[PDB]
Amino acid sequence: SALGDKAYEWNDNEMYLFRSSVAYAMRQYFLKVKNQMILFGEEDVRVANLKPRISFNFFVTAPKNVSDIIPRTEVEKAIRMSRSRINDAFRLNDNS
Amino acid sequence: SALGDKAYEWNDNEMYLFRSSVAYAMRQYFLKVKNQMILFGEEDVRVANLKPRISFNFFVTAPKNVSDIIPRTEVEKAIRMSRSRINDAFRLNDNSLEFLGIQPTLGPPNQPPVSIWLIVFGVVMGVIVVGIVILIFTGIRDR
Amino acid sequence: LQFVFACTSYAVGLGNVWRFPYLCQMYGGGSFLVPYIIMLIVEGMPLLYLELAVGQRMRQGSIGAWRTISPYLSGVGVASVVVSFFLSMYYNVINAWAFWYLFHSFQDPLPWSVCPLNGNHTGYDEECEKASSTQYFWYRKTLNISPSLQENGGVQWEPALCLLLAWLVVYLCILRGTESTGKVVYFTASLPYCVLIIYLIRGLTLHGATNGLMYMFTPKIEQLANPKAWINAATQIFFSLGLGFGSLIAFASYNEPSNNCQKHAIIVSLINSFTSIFASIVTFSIYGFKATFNYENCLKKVSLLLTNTFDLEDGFLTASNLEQVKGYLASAYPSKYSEMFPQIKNCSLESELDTAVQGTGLAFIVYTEAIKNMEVSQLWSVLYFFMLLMLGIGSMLGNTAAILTPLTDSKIISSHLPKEAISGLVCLVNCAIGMVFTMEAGNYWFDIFNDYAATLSLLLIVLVETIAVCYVYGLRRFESDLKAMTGRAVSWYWKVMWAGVSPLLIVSLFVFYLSDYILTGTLKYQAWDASQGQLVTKDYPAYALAVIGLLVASSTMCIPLAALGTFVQRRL
Amino acid sequence: LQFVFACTSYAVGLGNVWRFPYLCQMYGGGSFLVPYIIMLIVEGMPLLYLELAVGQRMRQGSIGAWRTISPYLSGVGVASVVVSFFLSMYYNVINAWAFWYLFHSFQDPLPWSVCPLNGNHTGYDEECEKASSTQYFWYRKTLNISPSLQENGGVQWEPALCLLLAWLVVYLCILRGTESTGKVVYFTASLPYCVLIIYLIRGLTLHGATNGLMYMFTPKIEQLANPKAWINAATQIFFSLGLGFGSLIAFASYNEPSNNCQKHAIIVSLINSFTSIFASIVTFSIYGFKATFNYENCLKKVSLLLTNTFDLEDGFLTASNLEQVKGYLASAYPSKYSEMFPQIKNCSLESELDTAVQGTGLAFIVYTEAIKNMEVSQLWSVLYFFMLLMLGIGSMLGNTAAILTPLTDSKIISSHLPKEAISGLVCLVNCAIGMVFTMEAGNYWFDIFNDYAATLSLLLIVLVETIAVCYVYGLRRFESDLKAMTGRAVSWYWKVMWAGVSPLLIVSLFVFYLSDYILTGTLKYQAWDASQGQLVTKDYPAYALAVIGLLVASSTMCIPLAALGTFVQRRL
Ligand SMILES: *[C@@H]1O[C@H](CO)[C@@H](O[C@@H]2O[C@H](CO)[C@@H](O)[C@H](O)[C@H]2NC(C)=O)[C@H](O)[C@H]1NC(C)=O
Ligand SMILES: *[C@@H]1O[C@H](CO)[C@@H](O[C@@H]2O[C@H](CO)[C@@H](O)[C@H](O)[C@H]2NC(C)=O)[C@H](O)[C@H]1NC(C)=O
Ligand SMILES: *[C@@H]1O[C@H](CO)[C@@H](O[C@@H]2O[C@H](CO)[C@@H](O)[C@H](O)[C@H]2NC(C)=O)[C@H](O)[C@H]1NC(C)=O
Ligand SMILES: *[C@@H]1O[C@H](CO)[C@@H](O[C@@H]2O[C@H](CO)[C@@H](O)[C@H](O)[C@H]2NC(C)=O)[C@H](O)[C@H]1NC(C)=O
Ligand SMILES: Cc1ccsc1C(=CCCN1CCC[C@@H](C(=O)O)C1)c1sccc1C
Ligand SMILES: Cc1ccsc1C(=CCCN1CCC[C@@H](C(=O)O)C1)c1sccc1C
Ligand SMILES: *[C@@H]1O[C@H](CO)[C@@H](O)[C@H](O)[C@H]1NC(C)=O
Ligand SMILES: *[C@@H]1O[C@H](CO)[C@@H](O)[C@H](O)[C@H]1NC(C)=O
Repeated sequence: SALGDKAYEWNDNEMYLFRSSVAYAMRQYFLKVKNQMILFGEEDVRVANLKPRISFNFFVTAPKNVSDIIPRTEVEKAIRMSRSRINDAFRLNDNS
Repeated sequence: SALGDKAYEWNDNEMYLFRSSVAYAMRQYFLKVKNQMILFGEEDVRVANLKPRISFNFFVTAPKNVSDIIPRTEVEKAIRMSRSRINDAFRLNDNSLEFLGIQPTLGPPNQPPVSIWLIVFGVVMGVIVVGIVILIFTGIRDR
Repeated sequence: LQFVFACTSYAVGLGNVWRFPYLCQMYGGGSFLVPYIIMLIVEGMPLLYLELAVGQRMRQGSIGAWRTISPYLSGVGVASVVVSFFLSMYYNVINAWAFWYLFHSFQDPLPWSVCPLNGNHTGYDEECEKASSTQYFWYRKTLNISPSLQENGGVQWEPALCLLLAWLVVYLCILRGTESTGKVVYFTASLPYCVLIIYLIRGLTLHGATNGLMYMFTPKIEQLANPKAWINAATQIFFSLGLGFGSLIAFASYNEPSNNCQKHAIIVSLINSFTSIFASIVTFSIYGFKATFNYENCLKKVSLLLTNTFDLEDGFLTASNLEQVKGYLASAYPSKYSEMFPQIKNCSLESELDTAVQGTGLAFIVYTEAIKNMEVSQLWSVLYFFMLLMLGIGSMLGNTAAILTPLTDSKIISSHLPKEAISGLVCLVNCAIGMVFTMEAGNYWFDIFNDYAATLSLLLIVLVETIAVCYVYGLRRFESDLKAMTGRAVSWYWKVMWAGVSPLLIVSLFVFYLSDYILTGTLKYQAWDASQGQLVTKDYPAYALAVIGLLVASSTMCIPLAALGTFVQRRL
Repeated sequence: LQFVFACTSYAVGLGNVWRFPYLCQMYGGGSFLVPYIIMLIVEGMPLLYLELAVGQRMRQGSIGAWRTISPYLSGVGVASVVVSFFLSMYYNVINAWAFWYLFHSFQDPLPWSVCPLNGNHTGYDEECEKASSTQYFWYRKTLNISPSLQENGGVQWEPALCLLLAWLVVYLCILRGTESTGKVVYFTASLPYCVLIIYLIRGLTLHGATNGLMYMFTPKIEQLANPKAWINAATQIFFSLGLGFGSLIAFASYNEPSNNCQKHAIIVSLINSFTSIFASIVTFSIYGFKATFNYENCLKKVSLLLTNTFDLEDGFLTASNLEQVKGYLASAYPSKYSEMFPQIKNCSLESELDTAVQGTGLAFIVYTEAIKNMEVSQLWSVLYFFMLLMLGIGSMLGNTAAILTPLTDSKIISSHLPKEAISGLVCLVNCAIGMVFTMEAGNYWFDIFNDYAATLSLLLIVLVETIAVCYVYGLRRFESDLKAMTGRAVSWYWKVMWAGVSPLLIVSLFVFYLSDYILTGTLKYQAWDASQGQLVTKDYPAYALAVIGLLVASSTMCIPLAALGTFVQRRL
């Protein structure tokens, strides 16, 4: 829809890049708001229900604590802050 | 130089993003060229000599093998392939992300297919000769 | 009414816009305006109006006027004719260049806007880094100027054929003879100014344009010391007014012998000076903008080099604090700083401004610069090139009307030859002799024919005319406060120039010119020097001196020949 | 020569550009083109030429002509004057709207190009996804049309204004009286066509334009059945040519009594038809483009909804394979497919094309659509609006000349009243009575004054005129094939169309129209229905029927009044 042509194939590397970007956004939110240093990693972003539509569910946990789940509201706020920086990473325009 | 204003401050998270992007580029090169499956990680991109100019040396190793250093030429090829995808990640335009050994060049501009000046001068010279001939003929006819 | 003024506008030409700004730039700007004002207020008016009066009263050509005054005085018209023909050959090349630029102004993106890439396809040409895109286009794309005058190459293909096209255009305009009109002249006189307003607006709306204004306005002291400015200004004003060519006299003879010629002269001079000043303003605004841009680029390059070397934080090193940072860095690391010093450059705003673009084709390499940052470049480019073309065509039409008229009375040859055939032969001969400005080194020949010792015999022609008027045949027996000049402005105080100080004025700067010629004993011409990208000075060869000497002699020795030609008949 | 054609080009008006395409769209397009031609050859030409000849031969005003023929035929001119007045009141509002659009065409970015956002600031207004930006601008920003005629609101501010400013412009144009000219007519006639070429070019460069042309050319069967298309085409051609107004006759009087009036009539009719056809081409191209775009959006929305619902790969589901994928998905998961079936829509190109934009202001909402996708919208917008304004001004000048003439002869009042005061009083009276068209539901009243019971008496005027001609006063006692009228049109078979078929044709469609009027027993006016974004039909109220009946009766009973007046003379 966005690129029309020259669209890169969505392989595992794209998912890795997406997870790293999400972790970067979470780090930025926890640094510039709560004044805390949390070292998130790409393994802290759990993904599920991968679809050919490139649609999936995801969530974020503590750096090394499986039994700790970040509440959805804070993740939503972080995504709100860093959506502009996420968009150009994949050449998308907030409509795709 | 690139953004001028609204430039984000360079903190550790930017370095993390850069390392992840480099690992992604290396994965792409090792997948789409040599047909091998290598799981690079951000911890396999060693960096050193950080300066306020945002200048630093770096290199890449094997997934879990310290004594294995990827030779420089393959890294150069991977960067050459994925520079376009790296540049827009940080909103740079290849003028503020020089790699000191990789110069960009793609697309020789060759616009003119017909040399418009030649055909324009041709039509003008044709019209001027026909005009001068018809005028001299009219003058002769008018004695 | 307004029709008289619209008709009188025709006095503007391709010397006020093409040639005046180049001279103004060449001699410092502000130091060049005041001699122009003096020469206009003391020299142009008396000679112009006296001529006009002579043309009105004599009712005949300049040759017949010379016969009326003195058989010895014959030949001045012949010298003026030769001067006009010499002017015409190198004049038409300006129209040729205008045609070339107009034809090339149809491509997109426009040329002289981007630079050809190097053979590596990894960067731009080093010549473009040295000389800007406009300079590269005007020196290598359209002229291919040789490094030195001594070196010469074969004739080129585009300039020759374009010159031919312009010459046939001139020939057609002569043959049609559809010059008489009364309504389109309004449009032809209004187009130049209305075209110039757009460029004035764009020049004034750009950053740094005011620096050009201070440069061209503020006079200097050292520049005024040189005498060559005075002779150059006198030649410029003579060329612009056109006196001494024998064309005015004609016109005046054409019109009815009852008109206030003095009002015509003053209204011509005022509009000429005003148009010249307006054009100088418009050009120098863009020139100052370009100089400021180059100075900023110099500062940016130096800043980038320093930042890369010393790894200073970006943006911290600004233009204002350059000296403090330089001193602090020299203190911090004196050894490597001293080693790097020779590699360091220093921006110089003043030297850059007074010498940024120079040479004959200044107006071509400035406005094209302005073209490269238009909203729609092609439109205004076409309008400006069309205005230049029409002005050049009008000027060519003139000096032709000037050349043809004396040869028209030659019934001895015209008895078996129609005037059209003679005009065509003259046009072809002049086109052929103008071919010498189309090789890789013809540009230097063109500057010699236009600037260096060019049309200087006009000064001696005017001097001879005024001394002839000052004799007993003038204001003592003939033109002695007669009623025939409409009974007004009869023997007023204006004589104190045209019968008084003006002759001396002619020799006052001539003596300075000849004194400097022998004192210096050296002449320098500008060379392109593509190896660096800036013009340099070189010495003229001996044969150049010989050819310029014979050129001035050809118009100098005419009167002594007529003296003997009359004395031989007087003997019997 | 060319001046004759330039003068006859004043036959063009707003009945060719603003009203013809609206009617063409209203009645199916192609099915409306063919009757017009049949009503062009047999109806307009003979009646127009006969009138013109009668006006030329009579050499006096229409009222005096009627008195000369018989006291029985007196009064028809009064009905014509009343008809012209009623036309003018609702005609000036078009100029008012054009002024409004021109005034609003100065902003940047232009309106009707982007849509105002919702009160949440997150999305667009729901009205915009219902109706496009141009439709929203024309229906809510500049009209604020009420949902129904029964609903009423206060008189608005901006329309009344535009109407007042336009009316004072018209009054000034009347007072100056600078109608006589022979040089500007070239420009006033060249502007319309030259402006239309640019829009034709743009329409041809837009995707999907061919479908609009095919729609406008291909006739239909269902539309041709109704007689209302025929009567509306007859009214359209009558209004465009101007029969029954009494202005042509008056023109003739000034015209020199030596000219082939048949040549004039054919040369005006052909020009009018050609201009109308050209305008219809230009409008329907853009209309087809808009319809195609809406159809594509309809397809895209359904495709996106299906892809999101069933998680199909993007780009895989195309328009070509839509039906196959629909059937396959219905087969695969019938339950939830049937559940969400009501959310599916079918994109019907034909039904979207025949009903895409409708109503009176079609020409306003189409060209503006063609404006928002131009490189420099403001330029062509200004040219188009200025052309519309000047054409409306000329038409209003003609109407004012028609209305003013009968009141001029009233010496009883003009003895102590200047003509300027009478003209001003008439202008203000017409403006005040036309204030109703500036009120919130006034658009319905405007459509009433334009379509229903509007200018229907014109056919009756034509019928009584040709009946009077068919009597002894035509071809039998007066104008009996006399040689006085240049010896032409003397008992030619041309007389046949104005003595044969046409008088029968006046009543041929009348009976058909009144047959359906009573048989159907229903009548619908279109309304905006902002809740959905599409026009819907509603029934006229009783008082609307009463008012249109009174309006038609006001022009109907004029003849019986004259009959009663002359009955006393008839009896004795
Ligand atoms: C990992 O996360 C869990 C839950 O966030 C932490 O458990 C907290 O501490 C005790 C442990 O039973 C509970 O009573 C608290 O309710 C827990 N807090 C919350 C918000 O649920 C656990 O301590 C964490 N472990 C580490 C090593 O960080
Ligand atoms: C890590 O990379 C080094 C470098 O290749 C590997 O060391 C080599 O081991 C092979 C046999 O496996 C020897 O033939 C080479 O002589 C070794 N070095 C060289 C020069 O390649 C090492 O095996 C890799 N893996 C680990 C766990 O260290
Ligand atoms: C830049 O720095 C200064 C300013 O021009 C130059 O230093 C000059 O060095 C010359 C040669 O010894 C001295 O004669 C001058 O006195 C120094 N300063 C001046 C006033 O010029 C230096 O050469 C410049 N670097 C360049 C031009 O490359
Ligand atoms: C146009 O789209 C409508 C959508 O309603 C379709 O109408 C359906 O008609 C079928 C039978 O032909 C019914 O079984 C459905 O209940 C209707 N759709 C609904 C209400 O869900 C129709 O398929 C399309 N074509 C026409 C001519 O209407
Ligand atoms: C000033 C004036 C007053 C009445 S005429 C007249 C013109 C003489 C100078 C114009 N050119 C003379 C040659 C150079 C040319 C240029 O540099 O462009 C200008 C003449 S002379 C014959 C016709 C006309 C208009
Ligand atoms: C056709 C013709 C031939 C000679 S005149 C003339 C014109 C009559 C119709 C024009 N309008 C009549 C009213 C409506 C208007 C419009 O819809 O725009 C057009 C007249 S009548 C008085 C002046 C002119 C030019
Ligand atoms: C370009 O020319 C050759 C080909 O790449 C190369 O060796 C040389 O270094 C380059 N020099 C430039 C930049 O002109
Ligand atoms: C927008 O604002 C209106 C008015 O308060 C409100 O009714 C509606 O729910 C809002 N819609 C949103 C939040 O998009």
